[PDB]
Amino acid sequence: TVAYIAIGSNLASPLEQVNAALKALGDIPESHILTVSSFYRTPPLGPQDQPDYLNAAVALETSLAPEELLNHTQRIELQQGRGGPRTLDLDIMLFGNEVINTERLTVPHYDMKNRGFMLWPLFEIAPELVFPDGEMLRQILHTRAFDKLNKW
Ligand SMILES: [Cl-]
Ligand SMILES: [Cl-]
Ligand SMILES: [Cl-]
Ligand SMILES: [Mg+2]
Ligand SMILES: [Mg+2]
Ligand SMILES: [Mg+2]
Repeated sequence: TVAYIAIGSNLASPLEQVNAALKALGDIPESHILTVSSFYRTPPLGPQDQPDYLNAAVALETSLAPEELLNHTQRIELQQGRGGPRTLDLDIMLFGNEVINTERLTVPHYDMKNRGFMLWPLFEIAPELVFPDGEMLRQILHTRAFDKLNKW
């Protein structure tokens, strides 16, 4: 089943952690990477001085159940997120065609249609994607205004 996972990091030199998280995703049992997006830059959300955020998206083929995949993403955050919090965020955006509303997991990710830093890398790797409700990703990006984010 093809899962789409968002990756974010707020480090000034995020590549080692991001790359380690990507390697780790590929090494999840019964899973492998399909496609890795470009890495995008987004500005911070508070007034104090801090680095920009890196954001990306990955297509991961997996035979695991969604909650199983969640457990691995949380494991990788703990193992590879050395810098603290926001230094490595892994979020399941979409999982096959499945709609999930459990305790631990909501799929499609509950805010992703509102977040350019999710949708732009996703569109790079899945330009023809259609959401469970029928909305085309391309349409969302052309009807909503989302700043075109630059390459990291
Ligand atoms: Cl690992
Ligand atoms: Cl491990
Ligand atoms: Cl939807
Ligand atoms: Mg593998
Ligand atoms: Mg998260
Ligand atoms: Mg709508």
